Amino acid sequence: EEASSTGRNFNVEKINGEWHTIILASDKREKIEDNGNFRLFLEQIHVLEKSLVLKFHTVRDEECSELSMVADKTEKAGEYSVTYDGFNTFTIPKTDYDNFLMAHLINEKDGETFQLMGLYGREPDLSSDIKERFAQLCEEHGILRENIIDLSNANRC
Ligand SMILES: OCCCCCCCCO
Repeated sequence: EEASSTGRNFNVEKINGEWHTIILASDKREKIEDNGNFRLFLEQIHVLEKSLVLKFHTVRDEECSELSMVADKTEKAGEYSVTYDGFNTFTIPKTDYDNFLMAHLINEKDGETFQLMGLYGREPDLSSDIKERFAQLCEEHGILRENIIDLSNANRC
């Protein structure tokens, strides 16, 4: 079965655990390019009662750095917020819990905004079919494929 965090049948506990960043996308491409603050490699999601603890690592000069963040539930069901290089809110428009999770995030910094979409997998990669479904979801949000970066060959330390 598949679900959206904003949907009636969402079971947040089912997204707990191991995850890997497979693809990142953004309408401000520089944010997820090599030196971007949003080129974040997810490692795990710890589901708590009113929040999600997100464990990531960033890479620089081929060196990994750990980063942890706490995302709080907002008043919108299925939406979480987190302070990181500005103010962020995000939802999970589609996940099947066992293979993939697709997130859509809005960042606001210095009076500006941009969209970020991420495709995470339980394993370090996903099938080409799931990657295509992600490209379609990015398209629905006005993000061109040229702004979608597959990081499956660079998500391990
Ligand atoms: O690409 C790093 C910016 C935050 C994305 C995290 C969203 C994952 C939702 O579990």
